[PDB]
Formats: sequence, structure tokens, C-alpha cells
Amino acid sequence: VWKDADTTLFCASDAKAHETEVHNVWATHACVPTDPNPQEIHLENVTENFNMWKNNMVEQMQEDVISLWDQSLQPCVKLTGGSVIKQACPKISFDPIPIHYCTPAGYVILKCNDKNFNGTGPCKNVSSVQCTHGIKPVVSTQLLLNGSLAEEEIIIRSENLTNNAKTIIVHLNKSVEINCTRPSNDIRKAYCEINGTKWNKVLKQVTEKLKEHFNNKTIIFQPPSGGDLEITMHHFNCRGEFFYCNTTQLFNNTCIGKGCNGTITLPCKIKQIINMWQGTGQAMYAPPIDGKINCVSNITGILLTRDGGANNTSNETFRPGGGNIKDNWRSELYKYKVVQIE
Amino acid sequence: EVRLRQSGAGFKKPGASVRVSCEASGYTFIKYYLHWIRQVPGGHPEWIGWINPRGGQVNYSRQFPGKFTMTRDTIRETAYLDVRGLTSDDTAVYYCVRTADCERDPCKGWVFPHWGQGTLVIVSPASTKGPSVFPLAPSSKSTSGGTAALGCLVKDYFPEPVTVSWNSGALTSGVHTFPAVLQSSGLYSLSSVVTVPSSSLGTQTYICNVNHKPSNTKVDKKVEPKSC
Amino acid sequence: VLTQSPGTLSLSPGETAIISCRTSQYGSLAWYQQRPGQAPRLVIYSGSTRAAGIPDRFSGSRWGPDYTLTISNLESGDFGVYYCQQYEFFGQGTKVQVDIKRTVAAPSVFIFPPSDEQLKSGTASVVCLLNNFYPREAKVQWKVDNALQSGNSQESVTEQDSKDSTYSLSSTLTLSKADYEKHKVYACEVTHQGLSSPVTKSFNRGEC
Ligand SMILES: *[C@@H]1O[C@H](CO)[C@@H](O)[C@H](O)[C@H]1NC(C)=O
Ligand SMILES: *[C@@H]1O[C@H](CO)[C@@H](O)[C@H](O)[C@H]1NC(C)=O
Ligand SMILES: *[C@@H]1O[C@H](CO)[C@@H](O)[C@H](O)[C@H]1NC(C)=O
Ligand SMILES: *[C@@H]1O[C@H](CO)[C@@H](O)[C@H](O)[C@H]1NC(C)=O
Ligand SMILES: *[C@@H]1O[C@H](CO)[C@@H](O)[C@H](O)[C@H]1NC(C)=O
Ligand SMILES: *[C@@H]1O[C@H](CO)[C@@H](O)[C@H](O)[C@H]1NC(C)=O
Ligand SMILES: *[C@@H]1O[C@H](CO)[C@@H](O)[C@H](O)[C@H]1NC(C)=O
Ligand SMILES: *[C@@H]1O[C@H](CO)[C@@H](O)[C@H](O)[C@H]1NC(C)=O
Ligand SMILES: *[C@@H]1O[C@H](CO)[C@@H](O)[C@H](O)[C@H]1NC(C)=O
Ligand SMILES: *[C@@H]1O[C@H](CO)[C@@H](O)[C@H](O)[C@H]1NC(C)=O
Repeated sequence: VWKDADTTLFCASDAKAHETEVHNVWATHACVPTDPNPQEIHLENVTENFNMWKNNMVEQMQEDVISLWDQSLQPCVKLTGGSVIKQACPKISFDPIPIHYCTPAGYVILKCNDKNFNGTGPCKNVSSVQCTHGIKPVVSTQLLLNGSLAEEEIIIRSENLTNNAKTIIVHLNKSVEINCTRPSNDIRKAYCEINGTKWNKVLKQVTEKLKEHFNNKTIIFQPPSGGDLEITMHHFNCRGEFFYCNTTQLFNNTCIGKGCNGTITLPCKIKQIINMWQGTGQAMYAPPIDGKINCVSNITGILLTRDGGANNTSNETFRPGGGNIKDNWRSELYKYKVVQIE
Repeated sequence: EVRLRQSGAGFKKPGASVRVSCEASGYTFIKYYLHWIRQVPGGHPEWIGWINPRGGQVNYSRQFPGKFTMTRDTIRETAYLDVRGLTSDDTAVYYCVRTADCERDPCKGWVFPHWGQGTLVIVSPASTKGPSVFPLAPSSKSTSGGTAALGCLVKDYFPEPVTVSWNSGALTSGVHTFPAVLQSSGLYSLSSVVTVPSSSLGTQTYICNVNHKPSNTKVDKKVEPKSC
Repeated sequence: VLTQSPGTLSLSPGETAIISCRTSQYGSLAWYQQRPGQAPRLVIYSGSTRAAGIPDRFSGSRWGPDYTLTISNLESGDFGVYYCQQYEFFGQGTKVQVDIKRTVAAPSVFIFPPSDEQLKSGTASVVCLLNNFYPREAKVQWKVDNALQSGNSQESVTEQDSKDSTYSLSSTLTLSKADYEKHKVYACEVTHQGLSSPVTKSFNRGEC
């Protein structure tokens, strides 16, 4: 017998000791080697409750990533609370690596393997493991990149669909690739390419899933209504450079019911001055490096917020929202929980 | 102690724009979402939207399409709202509200113990106009007791308020001066009535003194029975 | 989404007020108190949980898709208007206003022909005066050539008088000069507890 419990986890990874790459260096000092023969015990006739929206593992992953970014992605100038801090900003090698989160002795991680599991409630197929799967710490807004895919059908996850303030995580079941590039020889101008045939098909599917939860109402996509560039644009980090991309074209109502079947190209820009996602002030990094910078990633999830209102209409409007970068972690950790044995 | 201080009131013209501010204090500013509530006098509290001090993302109400904007200043700890396309239906009090709780990194709540004092925004065509006083002769005989019924009609004026005194503050017995109601013209108009003995109609002269300090208009009007 | 009833309560200092509110969803519900001219104030939330500074004379309660705020021994500051809230939505409200008990009094009904100085403007206003009556509950309708009138009648009531404890009401009928001269007979109907039958004071346009 066991009970739900919190404790400090540790990490394991396949970090390379010979790498100068920044995720590798960090993990070399903060994590241990992985287990080549991981143990997983499936529990027959065991039912456990999970709540992805109340999981301290999510909180724990954030602290690690903050520490990692604080040691590595140091800026040329750092502006926080009215003061100016300068401390060199060398270019780094940056490419997220998978990190496993593990329980110490006297604890274990229960893992929900129930397909189409929405993240809250009972799970019928439960197994026990010492460590999670390898989770890449991809920091992004609007679109979840390089994450894990839904195992069956697309899953809509929310702490409370009725509550417009709770962020909706759409967990996709098929990887639509996004190809972003800043071509060699305005050095800060960039763009992302997405297969319009694949994407519009999937977006159409998301509408159908949303219809099941919202009584078959008309689903409308709209651009973000306001805020900092990190939220109104799709922001992420590519090869050390901070990309900001206009996703207006991705959430095109027209293609959800001709003309668009081609390649979709979003305008992007690399910024040197960024509002740090850790929530403080501004940070200035060096100008983008030279040559062709390219990262191809899978969109594996979408973060949405639904519009609030006291109207009596038949439509619901959705915008690529988000909130805490922690939500990104929730989408991957939703199937895990820590318990203390006896 | 949590304190939300909104900006002062104001007057506007149909088509103008206002920026109501809300300076917050007594708590950690980022850890709490802020909401905006309007309230047309004689209407249920209508929700405008919320804003996240962290990122700055905003959730506008669908019932008010493109008639608002919300911003914040994380350093000065202050939220803003811009009422655009000002109309007659935008005449309301606007509140700056923060949720209870928290002990969480973001506070969404929807439980509101902390309100601002509100902000009065009155949108009406131009102004100012003085009161036009029309008499209300009782007059051609009543029934069921005698007791005449006479008054004045303070109609079409702006803004609030006006004060009506009968016969220079002398007649105080049985005087009912109704509160002002906003008309379709965006102007105010009230009625002040008095019940007097019907026998003293052809003897005593009744005067109503309507004083409007804003438009600088003091007018006295005699009210007497019709002649036919 | 949220049905709050009743719209108004006329009760006396010491009596018990009960305010109900329906819900479509099953999320938590809260209660606010708004004294005249002031900002709202939290009283009840999460169904029945009491707020800070709020005495135990207040008590929230839930039943089915319905929530109930009950107030015992009304205490001056208890007067105003209360609103039920669920998420972003708000109930229509219920104005808890003070009503002093006394003997039922009949309203003195009068009708006012528009001023001939006002007719020069082109917006005639026929006024129907109802003064000194009890209780507050009453109803007025307009009949232009024996026909119901709606969408052009404004009302305004006085506060309960200090002496006789009676109310007075002001019904105003606004018509255009062209439409006012089209018809002849103008009268207002008055239904009240102090009356056996709907009294009607009538006047014809022009004649006197
Ligand atoms: C039940 O859980 C096991 C554990 O991984 C999984 O392999 C299996 O697919 C689950 N059952 C169904 C019907 O998916
Ligand atoms: C992207 O998806 C493909 C298959 O959909 C997979 O083979 C590849 O490893 C994924 N890349 C990631 C998750 O970075
Ligand atoms: C993805 O999920 C959707 C659910 O809307 C389902 O219809 C579709 O078949 C799934 N695609 C797969 C499993 O390849
Ligand atoms: C998730 O599944 C549980 C259990 O069936 C259900 O109670 C809850 O409403 C679901 N939530 C969403 C967002 O689908
Ligand atoms: C919303 O969440 C609350 C608790 O946080 C719960 O009582 C309620 O049932 C949820 N709503 C839905 C539709 O599941
Ligand atoms: C991505 O786009 C660049 C230029 O637009 C191209 O050179 C590259 O081959 C593309 N990658 C893939 C996988 O299509
Ligand atoms: C996008 O994917 C579809 C497969 O459904 C393929 O037919 C099409 O050629 C792709 N588009 C491009 C530009 O390669
Ligand atoms: C994105 O592009 C559209 C043009 O379709 C533009 O109207 C919008 O302002 C852009 N968004 C931002 C944040 O600049
Ligand atoms: C959406 O797609 C249609 C069809 O391809 C296109 O005409 C329209 O401009 C698109 N909307 C944008 C780019 O905002
Ligand atoms: C996603 O993975 C691909 C390779 O799997 C990598 O090139 C890309 O940089 C990753 N995305 C981000 C944002 O790091």
C-alpha cells in the first residue's frame, strides 16, 4: 500500500562528457547516468487517480531549467528591476537533450499508460517505474515542439473546460513538421515553413475534438488578443537564437472547410533583447551568428485559451494562449505521479 | 493590505476614448491576474476581461466585440483599460478587481474580495444644456377628495443635478421632487409635484424655483390652472 | 446562464431576507453586497463559505442547480442589492430595500396633459401622478384611445417618506407631436392593494 507524496527527485541522462554543448555540460554536474535495463511493473487491477494540473514534478522541472539557463544563456547586458548588469555573452552550443526524472529510495513513480487519457481522473492501466521517459526541455509558446505524441486519438486537456482561465493543452497524435531557417546573407529576418496539407488536416481534427467537449459549437481560431511578443508570436529557441514567429496564417479559418493546400510560410524575427520568461526584466544577447541557421521540429501539441463572455451565441473562439512554461512540462509529465510506499 | 486605486471619473462625447488606470499595491503584483468589471446603472455586473501581469495576454469578453483594450506596467504595478467607440451603452462604472487566495505562481481565482472604488464614465452628445421648465396645470377639476395636484417638469438638462424649491423654500408641506432619469437624448429630466387644497387655487400663487449650477441657470415658473 | 430571483425585496429592519439564484453549470458560486454608490463587497463564496468581516446572520446554501443567500435580522447596512456570481457571469440581482410596515393606503391618481409650451417643441409628455400609497407594490399602464402602450413609458419613484411612510410614483409617457395629435383619449390605469378596482383618470386632447 502507498500514498500520494512529494519529494525531491533526481535526474538521469545520456549527456556526453566530451560535449561543449550547454545542456550536456549542465547535466554532467547535476544528473546521473541512465539505467540500460529499466524496470517497469504493470499493476493488475489497480486504479489510481492522477491530476496533471497538480503535479510537483512540473514545478521541479522548472527550477532545474531556470538554473540551467542562469548558468549558460548569460546575456551581454542584464536589465532587471531598474539595475544594469553586464557579464559577457559568448555564443554557445544549444540543443535540448532528454532528461529523466526519478524518485529516490522509499518512493516510486506511478505511470498512467491509458490511451486517450485526458490528464485528470482514474487510470485503469497503471505501471510502476523508477524514472520517467526522456523529456527534452524545449522552451516555447503557442506550439509544443519535439514533445511526446498522443498514443491513440488527439487529446484535449484542461483542468476545467468550463473555466476560460484554465489553459487548454491540445495533445496531437501526429507530428506536423515545422521548418524554420534564417538564410545566409537584414540578418535578424527569418521564416518558418509548414506543410499546409498536413497542418490543415490536423487543425480540422482538433476542431472536431473540441466540438465533442463544447456541444458541437462552431470553432473559430483568432490571433492572440494582446501582450508581449513572446505570447502574441510563437516564440522558441533555435541553435541559441531566439525566434519570434507570426502565426496568424497557421490559424486560418478558411482552410478549415480550397486555395490553401500549398506550403505555409510564417514571417519570423530573431531578437537580441528578450523579456526573460523567468519573469523579471530584459536581457540582451549578441546578434545572431552567421550562415544558414535551421531547425526542423515536430509540433506535438498546441496551447490554447478560450474566450470568456456573457453572450448567448452558438460559437466559441480560441486563441493560442499558454501561461506558464510549466504547462509545456505538464503536457509531458501528465502521465506521471510520485507516491511514497507505506 | 491589498489596495486597488482607480483613476478619477470623467465626461466624454459619442466617439471619444478613455483610459482608466488602476494602481495596485499591498501584494506581489505578478502573482495575481487582474479583472475588469463594468456596471451600467441598473444592470448586472458585466465582465470585460482579465490580464496576466506575467506575459500580458488578455481574455476579452465576446459580448463586447472590439470596444476595449487592456495593458499593464509590471514596474509601476498598474493596469489600464481603453474604452473606444464610446456610445450611450458605454455609460457605466468600471471596476478594477483582484482575486483572493493564492499560494500559487499564477492566480486566476474568479473569487473577488478586492475591488477598486470604480470609475464613472458618462458618454452623451456634447452638453451642457440648461433645464426647460414646463408647467403642469392640474387643472380642470379632479375628484375623490379635492386636493389639487400640480407641479413642474424639469426637462432636458445636463449634467446632474438640479434643485427645486417651491415659493422660495416656503412650501415644504407635501412636496415630492422625483429623482432624475436619463432620456434617449442622453439628457436628464425630472418632475417635482405638490398636492395643495383645491380651494386655494384661485387665490394662492405657486412658483417652482429650479436651480442648475452647472449650466448656470436659475429659472422661476408660475403654475396655474388652464382657461377654457 | 444564471437566473437570479426575485428582482426586489421590500422588507423591514429585523425580518429575514432570502435571495435565490439558478445555475446551468455546477461550478462554485459567490455572493456580493453592494451598498448604494459604493463598490461591491464579498460575503459568501464556494457555495456557503463566509467572507471576512461578514457576520453569521448571513448564510449561503446550495440545492440542486440552485444557490440561496439568507439574511437574518436586517441591519441598515444590509440594505442595497446582492448579486450571485459563477465564473465570469453575474445574476441580475435583487435590490434589498427597506420597507416599513403600516396600514395600506390608496394612491391619489392624477393625470397631466402636456404643456402647450412643450407642444411647441414637438415632444409631448403626458404625466401620470400617483402619490402617497402603500405598500410599494403597484402597477401603471397607458391607454391611448383604449390600447396598451409599451416602449415609451418611463417611471420614477420617491423614497419612503419620513412622516406618513408612503410612496409616490411618476409615470411619463413620451410621444411625438404628430402622433399625439393623431389620437384623442389619453388615460393611465392604476392597480394597487389599496384599491378595489383599477382607477382611471382620463382626459381628451384639446378639450378642458
Ligand atoms: C493497458 O496498459 C498497457 C500498459 O502499457 C498497455 O500496453 C495497453 O495498451 C493498455 N490497454 C489498451 C487497451 O490500450
Ligand atoms: C518527429 O517525429 C518523427 C515521427 O513523427 C520522429 O521520428 C522524430 O524522432 C521526431 N523528432 C523529435 C521528436 O524531435
Ligand atoms: C488522431 O486523433 C483523431 C482524434 O480526433 C483520430 O480521429 C485519428 O484517427 C488519429 N490519428 C491516428 C491515430 O493516426
Ligand atoms: C477528463 O476525464 C474525466 C473522467 O472521465 C472527466 O470527469 C473530466 O471531465 C475530463 N476532462 C476533460 C477536460 O475532458
Ligand atoms: C471545475 O473544477 C471544479 C474544481 O476545481 C469542479 O468542482 C468542477 O466540477 C469543474 N467543472 C467541470 C465542468 O468539470
Ligand atoms: C527546410 O527549408 C530549407 C530552406 O527553406 C531547406 O534548405 C531545407 O531542405 C528544408 N528542410 C526540409 C526537411 O525540408
Ligand atoms: C505535404 O504533405 C502531403 C502529404 O499529405 C504531400 O502530398 C505534399 O507534397 C507535401 N507538401 C510539400 C510542399 O512537400
Ligand atoms: C502578424 O501579421 C499580421 C498580418 O496578417 C499583422 O496584422 C499582425 O499585427 C502581426 N502580429 C504581430 C504581433 O505583429
Ligand atoms: C488563409 O488562407 C487563404 C487561402 O489560402 C488565404 O487567401 C488567406 O490570405 C489566408 N489568411 C491569412 C494569410 O491571413
Ligand atoms: C527539435 O529537434 C530537432 C531534431 O530532432 C532539432 O533540430 C531542433 O532544434 C529541436 N527544436 C528545438 C526548438 O530545439
